[PDB]
Amino acid sequence: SHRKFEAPRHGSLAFHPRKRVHKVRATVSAFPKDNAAEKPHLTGFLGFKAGMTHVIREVKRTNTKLPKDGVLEPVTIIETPPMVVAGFVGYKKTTTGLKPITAVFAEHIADEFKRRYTKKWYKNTKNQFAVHTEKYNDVKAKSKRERQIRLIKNRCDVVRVIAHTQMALVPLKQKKAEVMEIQINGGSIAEKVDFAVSLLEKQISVNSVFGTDECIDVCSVTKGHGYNGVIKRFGVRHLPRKTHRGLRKVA
Amino acid sequence: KCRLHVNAVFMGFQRAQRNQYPNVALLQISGVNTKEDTPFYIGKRVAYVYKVNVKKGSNKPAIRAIFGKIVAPHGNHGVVKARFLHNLPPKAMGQNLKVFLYPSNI
Amino acid sequence: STNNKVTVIDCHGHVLGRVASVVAKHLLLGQKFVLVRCEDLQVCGTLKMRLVQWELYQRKRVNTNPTRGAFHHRSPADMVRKAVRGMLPKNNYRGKLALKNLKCFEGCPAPYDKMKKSSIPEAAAIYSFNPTRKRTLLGELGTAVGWKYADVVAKNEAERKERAAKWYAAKQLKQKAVAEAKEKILADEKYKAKVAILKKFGYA
Amino acid sequence: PRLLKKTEHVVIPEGVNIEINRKNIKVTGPRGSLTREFQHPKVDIYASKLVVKKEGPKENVVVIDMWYGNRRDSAVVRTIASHIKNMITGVTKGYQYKMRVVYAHFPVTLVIADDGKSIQVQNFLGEKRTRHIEMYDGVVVKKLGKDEICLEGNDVEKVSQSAANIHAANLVRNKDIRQFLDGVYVSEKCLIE
Amino acid sequence: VFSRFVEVGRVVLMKTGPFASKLAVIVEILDHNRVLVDGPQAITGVPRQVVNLNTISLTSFVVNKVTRGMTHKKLCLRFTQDAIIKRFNKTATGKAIEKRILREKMTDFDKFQVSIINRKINAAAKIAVS
Amino acid sequence: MKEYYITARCTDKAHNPNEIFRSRVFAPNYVVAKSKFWMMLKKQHKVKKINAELLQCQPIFEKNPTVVKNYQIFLRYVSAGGIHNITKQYRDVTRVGAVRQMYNDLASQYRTRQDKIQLISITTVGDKAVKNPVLHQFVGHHVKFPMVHCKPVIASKRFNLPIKAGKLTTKLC
RNA sequence: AUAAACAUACUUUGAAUCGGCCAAGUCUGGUAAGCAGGACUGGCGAUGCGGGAUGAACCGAACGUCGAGAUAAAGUGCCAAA
RNA sequence: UGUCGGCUCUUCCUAUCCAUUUCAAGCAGAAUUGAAAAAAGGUAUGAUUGUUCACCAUUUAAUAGGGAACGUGAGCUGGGU
RNA sequence: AAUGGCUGAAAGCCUCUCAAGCCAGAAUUUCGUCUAGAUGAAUACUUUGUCUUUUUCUUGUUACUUUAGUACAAUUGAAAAUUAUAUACGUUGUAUUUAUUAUCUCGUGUAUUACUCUAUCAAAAGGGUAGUGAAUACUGAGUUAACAAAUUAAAGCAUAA
Repeated sequence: SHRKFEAPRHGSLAFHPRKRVHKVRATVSAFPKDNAAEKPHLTGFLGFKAGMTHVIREVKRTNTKLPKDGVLEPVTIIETPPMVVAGFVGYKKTTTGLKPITAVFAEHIADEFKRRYTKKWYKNTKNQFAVHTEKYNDVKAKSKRERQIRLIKNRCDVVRVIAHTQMALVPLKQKKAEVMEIQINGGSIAEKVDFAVSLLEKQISVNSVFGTDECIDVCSVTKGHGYNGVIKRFGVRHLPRKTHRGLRKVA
Repeated sequence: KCRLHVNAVFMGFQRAQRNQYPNVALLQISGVNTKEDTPFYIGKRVAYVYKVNVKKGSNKPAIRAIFGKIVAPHGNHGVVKARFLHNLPPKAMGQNLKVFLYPSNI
Repeated sequence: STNNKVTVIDCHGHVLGRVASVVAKHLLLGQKFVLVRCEDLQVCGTLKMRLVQWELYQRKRVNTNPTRGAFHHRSPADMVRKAVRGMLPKNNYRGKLALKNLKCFEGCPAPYDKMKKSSIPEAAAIYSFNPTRKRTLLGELGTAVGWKYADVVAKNEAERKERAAKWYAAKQLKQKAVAEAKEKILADEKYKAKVAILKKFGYA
Repeated sequence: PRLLKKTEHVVIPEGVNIEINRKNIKVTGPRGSLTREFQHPKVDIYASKLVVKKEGPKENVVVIDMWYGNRRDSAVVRTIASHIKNMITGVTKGYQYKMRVVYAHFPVTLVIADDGKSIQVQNFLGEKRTRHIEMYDGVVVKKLGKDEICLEGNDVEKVSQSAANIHAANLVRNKDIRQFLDGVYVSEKCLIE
Repeated sequence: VFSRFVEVGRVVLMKTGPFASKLAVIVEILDHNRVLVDGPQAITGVPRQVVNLNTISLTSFVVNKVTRGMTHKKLCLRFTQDAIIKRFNKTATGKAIEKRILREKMTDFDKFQVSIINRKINAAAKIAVS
Repeated sequence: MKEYYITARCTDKAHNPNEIFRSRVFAPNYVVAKSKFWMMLKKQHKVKKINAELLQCQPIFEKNPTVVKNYQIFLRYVSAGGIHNITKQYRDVTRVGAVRQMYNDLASQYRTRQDKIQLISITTVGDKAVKNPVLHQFVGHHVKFPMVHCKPVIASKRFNLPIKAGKLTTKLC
């Protein structure tokens, strides 16, 4: 029979299944749609949450009844030391999605970046990018690099720069860097690669990526809780006190 | 060296919707598209030559054959019936067989 | 012997169902098929007519678990594969082996773009259809239901058409030169003995 | 019943040049060009010289022919002929649609862009929302007198639809349309020349 | 405009049946699907009969002064007057018919000569082009 | 379809044995033709097989099966509502050929099976007496039409390959 | 007229069985029922085989173990032989 | 095969109560009435009764009708039977 | 979508179309966006460059070790579009498997190639240039043939990542 009284379902079906992620860093599923009528610029960054505090801000909107002395609001602090750009990769649009064509890296790579490619650094020989760095200035290897640049300019649509953090500037005990690919939105692929090539080995500060009073999107992994019952996970009604075998479950 | 045969496809056995009679095998000879071209092939030789990966310690041949004869037409599309000394293995369905030019009548 | 070569079918200007029926039978006969441009096939009915059929198809879905339910592929290459898979034996090694020798693509990928294309006369859209009957390209229907890569294919096909335009123009130049050279050999006096044999049987 | 042959013809005047390429007629006249595609798989369009008058001479005509075909299909022969006849008329003496603005209490002010590719209807029944209504390519709006406008163009289908877009953007909603007689209406449709 | 019409007098070629690849002349149109072909039985050997339009093909020739229900005596005179036999054998369809008849009586030894000879000529022509 | 000429006489008290019944019956064979003849006698003259003798049953062959004639058929058929009389016209070279067309045409346009139709009479009308809306157009002297969209013809089933090579094309024909 | 000699007429002793069900160019009560009850016949029960995708009853046809052929109901785009 | 109702929870039907888009009126405006597309989203709080049902007092944009072994007892309760 | 329209026949007029062709129109659908996600791709390092099976070391993997067997550079496979297709012709009438004149040697240079290889410029090309060889045509001459013959299996752990 029909349920006697109607009520919205508890929990969203848009977040099913509720599977916990495996990596602390969260990868953005998308980037803002590219426009070819502007200078190349980065469309993302990466920072560490420090905490939260509160501020009093002066209301500038007109036709509002808010107090003239300020409004109390919360603010989250995100410490964002400069990143180091250590390469770039070109993506091509095929009939099965973007496909990375080639990746070009810089001559000098920090050990923070190298730590990503091992699982026991203290036992590894730490020979990451050794052949790439040692033969960087060879005549044969240089010619290969020029082809990679020209291949991207010919058969690629999306250019992203592989930037990594400097964990020595934050109070975290972690020493391995955090790597993020930041898409370049702007001019044609000719001037996109030129911009990416200019940024090799350099440092990108967050002021160059974001403006002032700019609304941004944030992707991160929430706070873990472990095994949880129905009441906390979804928000069902607790059963009456008289119930045999327990109260905090779906009848 | 030279090709003295016509490839025929082992389509299956003479059957019904829910039955099957593995004594008569059905073949589709390449180039025969109608039952009026079948009379030439009635009585010719057919061989199912298959390869077996023998070991170094066995004298059994790596290449074996099963021989038969095309006996009658089957339908109006140039399908034929063939009877073999040993019924073809159903694992050989869809494989290629050899239709020889002998016993000749020319 | 063994059929190692691959039959390439240009699915342009064909009917999805009648192509599948002919392909399905020959997959069971040991042949190897590769249907290119599986997005240019035609089906009976207008776009609104086809969308109503698609929404009915989308309805079928396991109520208790939609992940277990019927999977509704939207890429036209997967619309052809579903149609072919329905005409093949189910739940036996013969059916799976037959389907293993089939590939659809939305265009002409690198290896199959320089191969001899074939056609299925029974499945041609100019024979089985009244010309006034309205049809729908599988690529156009796929976009209406959520196939994202319709315009990527339209870009790739455009460059293949222009690349095949210059190759054909060069080949037509060489062939004309070779054709006229052969005429001089045919008209040459030293080759009189060999020419008469060809003329006797009509080859010349 | 099925007709063995249904045919129609359009007389090409002097200042009109027509070229056909697989049911794709391009007509050029003193006022410009007009290209249309007639994608019907059962019509044969070809230009010829025919005597269409009772006792007149030969003249260049475009013959739209469809052979054996039912009455559902056969209706399209005169449809295509009318389209080609309209195309010839447009490039010789273009069309114009004189629309008039009707208001009861609230005056309506029309703001037309400088080039004429857009209009702007203001204060329609006192509404604060301002309607824009873009115009099709080849159609130009202008103001004739008071509360009267006219859309100029060469293709009737472009001029007529653009005129209807103006009217369809100023519909009274949730009110008695027999009492609130407001909007922009097409007074008449005529030729420029 | 269309070039070849199904009419009275139009010369047609039979594509199937016992009289395949034999010329014929239409003398009566029963309906949109059937015609009466009387390709003179004294000339091409096609008897007066009713055929379906799916078995014939139109040629580019029309016998002049052929009226509907033309008899065999009068039709034979007009067939030779226009010399359809000579004209048909000069067209691409006619040459393909003679070629088919040439190759059917062309034995294994003959296949050897032509295949060997043609390979040399085709290879020689390819060498000639710079 | 074949046409037969059947005659018989009745030898009993009711009918004098000097009156002979004739008919021309269209039937696939003579056995079916006789059955139609006996039912006409039984339902119109109270004549039964057990009290009558058949005399002749010979086929009637077309005299000149090479002349195109406009045949007119007067028939009566039984529908869901009642019984109606129809007059259809066909263009064929044989009388049995026209009747074959009539049976097929009636079974499609009216969904009437063969065992509901009685062919009252079949005659030949003039060229201008054809009133069929479609058939009226092909009776003129100067009928001319281009058969378009021709599917290419196959010489025999020998060349009916399943998969072809190259592109396909129709024929303006 | 047609058929009938492993035809015909039996005699004695005895087993199980008398819960039935279905079909219909049939009937009665009931608004009707895959309802209740009957006349005639054929079936299922006791019965597998080929076809109707599947089915106690529908259609063909009833069964020792096999080979080769012509078939029946019914089918011949693929699953599926044509 | 654990036999009513309520509590908890999910899904499904449309013969739709609200919200969205339209047509009609004996539609001047407001409030309404009849109908179409549409089932993605909502559809309440209490007094009395074990009640389903019902009847009152409110509130709401609306407080629509139904199915799922007359949904749901190794889910509860045991008021009724 | 329901609905309101544009042009417009059928049906000389009318008509939103139980005709062809378009426009506006929903808490609608699809992209875009959010979550889970299959076969995948790029890069870094370790290797290997004809190949596996069975044993065997390791927590496990790859490389690796031993005894044997197998192949050895060179003719494969592309017009597009339309089908009432500008004209003309209808070029008829067997898709893949399946189109090489047996073998080896001797002889002259030229010419050709979606042929192999090398060097270079390029390049997600059946690419360009130069050279080399192969096959073929000009176009040979000879020798020989008879009876026989013409898809990986078994064993290990020193070293390296």
